Amino acid sequence: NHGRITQVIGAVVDVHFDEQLPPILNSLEVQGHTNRLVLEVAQHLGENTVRTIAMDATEGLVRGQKVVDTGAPIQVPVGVETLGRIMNVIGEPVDECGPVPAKKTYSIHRAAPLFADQSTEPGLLQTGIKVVDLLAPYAKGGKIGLFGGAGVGKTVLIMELINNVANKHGGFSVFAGVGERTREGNDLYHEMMTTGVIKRKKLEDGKFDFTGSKAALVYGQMNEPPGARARVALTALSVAEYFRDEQGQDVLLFIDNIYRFTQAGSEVSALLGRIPSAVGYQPTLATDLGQLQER
Amino acid sequence: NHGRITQVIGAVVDVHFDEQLPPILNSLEVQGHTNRLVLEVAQHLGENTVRTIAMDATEGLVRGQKVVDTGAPIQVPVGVETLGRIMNVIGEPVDECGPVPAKKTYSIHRAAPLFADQSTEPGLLQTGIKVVDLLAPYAKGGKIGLFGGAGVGKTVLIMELINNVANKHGGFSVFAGVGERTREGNDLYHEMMTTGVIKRKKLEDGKFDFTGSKAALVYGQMNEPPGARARVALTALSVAEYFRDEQGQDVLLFIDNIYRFTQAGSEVSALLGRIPSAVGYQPTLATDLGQLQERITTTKKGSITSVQAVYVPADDLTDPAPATTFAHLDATTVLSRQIAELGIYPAVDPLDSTSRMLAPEIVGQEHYDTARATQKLLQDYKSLQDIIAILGMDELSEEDKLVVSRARKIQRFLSQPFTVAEVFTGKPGRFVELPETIKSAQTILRGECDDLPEMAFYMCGGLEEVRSKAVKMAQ
Amino acid sequence: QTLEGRYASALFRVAKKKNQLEKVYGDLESVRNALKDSSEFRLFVDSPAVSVQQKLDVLRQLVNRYKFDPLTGNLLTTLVENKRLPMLARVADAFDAMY
Amino acid sequence: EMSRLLEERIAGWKTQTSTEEVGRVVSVGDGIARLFGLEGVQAGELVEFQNGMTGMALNLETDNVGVVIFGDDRSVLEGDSVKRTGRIVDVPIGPGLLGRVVDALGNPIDGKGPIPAKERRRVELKAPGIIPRKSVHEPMMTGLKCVDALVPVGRGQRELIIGDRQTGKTAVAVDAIINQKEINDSTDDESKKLYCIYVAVGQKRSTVAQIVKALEQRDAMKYTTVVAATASEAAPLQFLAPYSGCAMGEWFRDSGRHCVIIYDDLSKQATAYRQMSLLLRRPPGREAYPGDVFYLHSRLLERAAKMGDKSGGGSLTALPVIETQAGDVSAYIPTNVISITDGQIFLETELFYKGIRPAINVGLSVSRVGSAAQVKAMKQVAGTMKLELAQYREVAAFAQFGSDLDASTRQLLTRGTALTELLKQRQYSPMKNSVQVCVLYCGVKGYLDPLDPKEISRFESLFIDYINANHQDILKTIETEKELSEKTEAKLRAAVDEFVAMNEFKK
Amino acid sequence: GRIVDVPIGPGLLGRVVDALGNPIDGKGPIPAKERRRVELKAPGIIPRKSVHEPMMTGLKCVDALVPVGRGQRELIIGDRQTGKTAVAVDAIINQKEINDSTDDESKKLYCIYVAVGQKRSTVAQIVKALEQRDAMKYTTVVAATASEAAPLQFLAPYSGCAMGEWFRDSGRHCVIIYDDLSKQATAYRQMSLLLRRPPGREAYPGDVFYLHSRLLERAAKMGDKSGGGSLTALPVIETQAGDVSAYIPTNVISITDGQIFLETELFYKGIRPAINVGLSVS
Amino acid sequence: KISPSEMSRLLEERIAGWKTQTSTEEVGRVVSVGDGIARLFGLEGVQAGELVEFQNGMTGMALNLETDNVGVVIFGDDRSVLEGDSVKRT
Ligand SMILES: Nc1ncnc2c1ncn2[C@@H]1O[C@H](COP(=O)(O)OP(=O)(O)OP(=O)(O)O)[C@@H](O)[C@H]1O
Ligand SMILES: Nc1ncnc2c1ncn2[C@@H]1O[C@H](COP(=O)(O)OP(=O)(O)OP(=O)(O)O)[C@@H](O)[C@H]1O
Ligand SMILES: Nc1ncnc2c1ncn2[C@@H]1O[C@H](COP(=O)(O)OP(=O)(O)O)[C@@H](O)[C@H]1O
Ligand SMILES: [Mg+2]
Ligand SMILES: [Mg+2]
Ligand SMILES: [Mg+2]
Repeated sequence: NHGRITQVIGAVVDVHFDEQLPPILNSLEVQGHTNRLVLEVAQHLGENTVRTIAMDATEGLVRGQKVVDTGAPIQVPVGVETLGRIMNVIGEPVDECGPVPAKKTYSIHRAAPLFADQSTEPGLLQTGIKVVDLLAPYAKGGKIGLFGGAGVGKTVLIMELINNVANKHGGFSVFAGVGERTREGNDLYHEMMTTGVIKRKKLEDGKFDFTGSKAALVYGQMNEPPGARARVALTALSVAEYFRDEQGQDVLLFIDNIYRFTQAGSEVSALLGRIPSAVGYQPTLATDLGQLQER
Repeated sequence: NHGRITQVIGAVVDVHFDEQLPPILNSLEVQGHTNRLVLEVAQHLGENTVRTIAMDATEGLVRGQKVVDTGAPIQVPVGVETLGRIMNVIGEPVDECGPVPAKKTYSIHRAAPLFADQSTEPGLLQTGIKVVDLLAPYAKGGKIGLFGGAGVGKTVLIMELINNVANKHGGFSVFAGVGERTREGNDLYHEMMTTGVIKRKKLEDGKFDFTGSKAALVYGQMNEPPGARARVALTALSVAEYFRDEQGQDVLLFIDNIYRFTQAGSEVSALLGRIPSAVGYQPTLATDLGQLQERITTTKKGSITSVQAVYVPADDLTDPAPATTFAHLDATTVLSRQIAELGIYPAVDPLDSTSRMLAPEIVGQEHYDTARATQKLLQDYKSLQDIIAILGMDELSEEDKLVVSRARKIQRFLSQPFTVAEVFTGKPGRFVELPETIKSAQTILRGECDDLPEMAFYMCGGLEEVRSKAVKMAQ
Repeated sequence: QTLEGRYASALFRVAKKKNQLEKVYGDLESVRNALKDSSEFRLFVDSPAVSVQQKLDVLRQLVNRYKFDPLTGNLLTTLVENKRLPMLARVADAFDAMY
Repeated sequence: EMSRLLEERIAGWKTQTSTEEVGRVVSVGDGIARLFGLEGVQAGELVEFQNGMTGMALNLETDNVGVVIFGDDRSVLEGDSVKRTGRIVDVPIGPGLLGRVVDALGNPIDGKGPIPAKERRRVELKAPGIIPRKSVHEPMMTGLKCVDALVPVGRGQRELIIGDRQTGKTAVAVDAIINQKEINDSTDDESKKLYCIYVAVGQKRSTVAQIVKALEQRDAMKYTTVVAATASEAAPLQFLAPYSGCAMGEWFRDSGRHCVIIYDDLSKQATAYRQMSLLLRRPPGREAYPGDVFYLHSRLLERAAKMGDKSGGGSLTALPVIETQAGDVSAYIPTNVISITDGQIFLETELFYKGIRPAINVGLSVSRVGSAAQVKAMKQVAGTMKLELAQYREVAAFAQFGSDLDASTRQLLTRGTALTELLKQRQYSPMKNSVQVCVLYCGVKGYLDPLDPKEISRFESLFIDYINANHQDILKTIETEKELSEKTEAKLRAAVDEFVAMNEFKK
Repeated sequence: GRIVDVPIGPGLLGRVVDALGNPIDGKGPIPAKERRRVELKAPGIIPRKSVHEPMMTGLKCVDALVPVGRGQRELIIGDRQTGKTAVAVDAIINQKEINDSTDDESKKLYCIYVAVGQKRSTVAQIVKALEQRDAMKYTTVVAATASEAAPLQFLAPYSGCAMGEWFRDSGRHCVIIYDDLSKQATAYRQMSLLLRRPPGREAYPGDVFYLHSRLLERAAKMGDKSGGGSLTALPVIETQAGDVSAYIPTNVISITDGQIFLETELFYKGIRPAINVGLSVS
Repeated sequence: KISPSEMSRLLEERIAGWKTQTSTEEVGRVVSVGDGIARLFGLEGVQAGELVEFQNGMTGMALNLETDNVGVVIFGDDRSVLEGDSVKRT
């Protein structure tokens, strides 16, 4: 399809199509300016018009600007090729090392596992840490809170969990940065390249050879608008669901920070004009957190 | 006149008439429907369009259904035939005993009595309860309020007042259930059939004979839409106004809880197209209540005593509903959760409770002085709660320690085991006259009971029971 | 004043000024009678399944197939452009209420 | 007159005329949809979209129709066609749901096949009245000592399980479900059997799977059906699922069969309703909740009733569950539900962190029905137990000074501590009524006072095995007579004496 | 064509009337020929003078520690059931001796009791208490009760000020009491919300300050050229939980020449009237 | 509720068959002013965050593009701007 922008209210773009509107959650690509702009549908309004949240900035947009419908939601690449790389919410890499040559793509909006395809037998996760396995045993399919900031040794714990789960359980890992500081991301990337979690070996021509690594990265930067910071955890979650389903191995997902994801949802709901809930949060808080955490 | 339904929003229905409109408050009947759905007009909107509130569920209505104007507001029957019979808001009996063969019907909506037609003669009631008889005397022919949250003992207190007043009344009585549990409604019906307040008799041919009854019943409960909850109290008030106008006899009206009536407006005004007030309540929160309360008043013809249980959401007395309701009452009784956690029942806060019939020109000076001394004592004890919690009783002086002792003793002494609580308490009921209460309070204040323990005043009634319990506790 | 009032005042002015009054009056009366008698033109106006292009095409066919002035055609195109076609009948009453 | 013109140009105009039974979507968003058409649609009517998704005809405006979508807003597009099912929102009922997990609308999810169909009872029906109703006069065997003794739950009651998160609410529910196995298998008469329903609302899917697995292990799904509306599911389904479960139980109530419905947690349903309301631009109130929350919960709970002798005699309990925040029950939703129920079962985090499990407080927990929901054998014991625990609660303020205090106070503390250690139970380990009576008879007769507290656990277990080996006649006599006569009492004392003789403990 | 107006004169004395001057005592019409507009411009800076004469309240703590003058605007703010209406009624009753022992209207003090939101039983009790002491031949009452619609509750205090401006401009002193003003604010909020006007803080409009300033600035002490009259005001306000940090109390505190605070702790300790002489000023 | 195109000066043109839409995408007419905000009709082609210039030399930023109007914030006072003024893109 081909449509036209009808209005721009900050990060809220209303678009018009002539026929065969796109469903909700679909992706739309703007044509006619740099800084590739992706728009996620969120609401139908009538008159063959839709409302969209932008993943990037809307400065320099024009009414009547042409827009294409990809025909499916934001599709992230998946594979063992995403290991050692960095990726944004729209799957593009931001590590300055080339494109992701993956033979597959998964939507970030995927239905959760059904009631039948779910395991009733719980089981611990053999980390290799004494205090953890003794006094706060983890579990498979679990969700573990980690209350601690900096100055405590959190990053080293993260790298140790990744390495130990990759060695023993043979399972890879994923890290999602939901609105993190950029220098912190650079520090984490360099610490990973140092500790051997990532293996970025130069090649002769000038490319890189990300050989057997133990973690993919998905960074949603703080400078990114709301809509990107809200759809980053789903990207990493799909990247992990790839390993869960076809690969069939246990994986570790790290989200830093869950609250930031909640903030992004609240902002996005405020832009679209939805009446806020009790403490300013959105009225779709528990529902969205469940759409995330049930996967 | 025939009309058409144009719009349906939950408990609100917008109807369109062609020739002539009906006035406001008029009743409308929907024809193509299973039950008898009644609609009360509320607004006019132009284009010969009308907005209405439904007295029953709107599931099944269609945009196009036909509606018939009855030409008058809702009509409830009146007479001695409503006695010993249950009746919903539209007058239809739900007692499964036959129809109501009453001659006259009154409108649900009536203007209140005027200024000149009032008679504020001060009297008193014999409730048998120590706390209200001492510190908040109830006024014969006035309004009485029982404010409390959830689980503090309003319903039990109303049932106790029924057992101790209505049976010993002689005149008539009415009970309105506005958003209460249907269980307690059936319980009250059977207790009334037991105590003889309702005298039902089954004739050979299936008919019934309620001759001898002294209490009517009106029930609009939680299993009802808001429109059928915001018009039940008015039904009960019409039924009682008939008695105290034509009959000219004193009547007792009990309402459980009145707050539900305002709550219905809260879940209606949003649909009527009105801007909300502070806490989502209506802008009409005061007039819709004053128009209900001003109909309750003693006059030169008769008298209505009223006992209203007022819910207090989230234990917040600054809520608009109880705040507005406080202005309409002649006597007050504020129940508390902090006092119920101590096992004291009735959990009446004697400081927030008050009354207009406490002055010495109504009750004697010994009663007034005892009440005021008790209030002073309890306030002096309240003033030390912080320093007792932080530091302890040892920091206090000896006068303050004596005060604390007497205050705990008089708190525990203002605790009565009712008759209706025997089912979950076991201990028998204790009716208590007023002079015994006054003598006991005088003795506890003087210092003629400092030798006794503190747990000897718990659920004992008079003082002879307290001394007997202290004797038995000495062992 | 109102929306139909605005369109009716504009049409009244431009009809009293340049072209005619009786022509547009008879046109509006015929349109109102067709709306109240056909029972499908009304639904064609109210229904959203009809595209704006199909609407304009049917309106121009009605222009050609009947005694019709261009002022009323521009009125109909404007009401379609602003999503005010359901306000035709009302507007007609205003043009009949000015008599 | 002119229809040929439209038929010629639009090329299909004649088909879009009948807007009485077919409609067209116009707008979509926030779980709400707007339709043009469907003039003959009933309020509350079920509506079927193009891609199999369904909805409720909530609002009937003058031209448009506002619809609630039982699903996610991705299977519904502007332009989609919409049909009429011709019936109000309904769900299947009867035998056929037993042993089957289903969604809010009777659609199965456990992967075992379709479900048979009655006439599909409606969802938002009205409750019964005052005459056909009856007072509660018989119990609901939960299998927990503290509940069956001190907080007795009747049959036709609405008792609330309120407490903060991670305190043992779902445990109480599942124990109540499991204890009915021996009573149901031993009867073969549906008047005495007790079925059950477990409604999960906003609960994690893993927990529901684990519960179903634990019930299938213990053969407790022959008489249970589960209604799942989890966190991933939309908000309308969470708003419904309680009403669907109550509609499934109304069949047993009207038939004369006895059923118990458990709601996990109702607060989640209130949150879903708040969501749907704020998305319809309605005006918020206290804690942003609208005013129609009380009506929601009260519609739901007033259906729980004990029908009379003429209405079949059925019953329908209800064990709603609520999660508080820091034990605050002076909030809005807890107080709204306390004003609706006929009781209250409180649970604390202090007792749950110490080790006391089930963490059922007893001074805050109450029950309006009380002894009427008990048998005489358990009355005679639980009265003394409740009195002694009241005394212990009173005199526990000065327990550290037990040496300075009289022998009476120390005896009260010892008896209270023994009873408190006796009310404890394991997970998925209920107890029969006769066994409870025997154990509490041992407890309230000083046989545990000299005994050490920690031993009282294994003591109990051993004692049970003893009375399940030789004294089965006592158990059958109690289960039949429902009374502790002097002969059975003397037999029980002799058995207790023989047990204390044959076995050694720390004291 | 008439702007909303009310009658004025000595025909109102001894009578009970609604917000619009229509009587409700049930005994005869109102014999008054001259009318007065309800909403009017207050008197300016020049036709005024300092407050020098006292208004004998009859109480001891007020007349001693929190004195009141003629031309003053002193608030009576407190919680529910603390002794506010009692203070005002004692102020009314103390004047019968002062008025009986003279025939000079320049020294007599007439009184006006405006009852907004009250129930008719309470107003009847007050009228009875005044008649029992012969304290009605110099008072009138303006009853805008709860059953009465919002506009009457909104207009009743302005009607009372209009009735008192006759005394103020004729050289005769008068005292007007408003019970409670907050009820008037609530009525105004109701009317404004039903006229689809947008709300503000606590759902009130922004014009509440203007409402009470319009009303209380009409109290004044005029000069010797304008007769020398006066109109004292004694508004009443009911706070909730003693919160004078609220929106209406704050305004009416900032536009009055004094305060008489009343507390429940002092009321139950034994101090009646429960006047806190620390916060109360003049 | 009326649109800037629905005012009773333009419909006198549309009804009269006037097709003088040769007014470029550069020029627009002010429609509303207040409190430091202006609302324009036209400028179909202006970018978001773009500067615009009024008759009296003042300039503003276009922020709220809409289907029927354009929202502009002013780098100055509103006494200079008045309804009917012309606006051009920079
Ligand atoms: N008698 C018991 N003995 C030992 N553990 C128990 C007992 N009862 C409950 N538990 C344990 O408490 C924990 C929580 O159980 P449960 O899920 O029933 O509580 P909950 O209130 O429903 O928590 P949630 O808020 O997640 O729903 C479980 O680990 C369970 O094993
Ligand atoms: N000097 C006083 N001495 C003893 N009692 C007093 C005194 N003044 C007032 N009271 C008593 O206080 C109680 C309340 O009287 P009052 O009419 O003044 O209430 P209020 O402060 O106006 O509050 P509200 O009218 O809203 O109920 C009465 O019982 C009254 O007898
Ligand atoms: N005098 C009392 N004695 C013992 N328990 C009481 C007493 N009053 C109330 N209760 C308890 O508090 C609860 C209050 O419930 P209810 O009587 O319906 O009051 P409410 O209407 O305020 O909810 C009862 O279940 C009861 O157990
Ligand atoms: Mg109650
Ligand atoms: Mg649980
Ligand atoms: Mg007063």
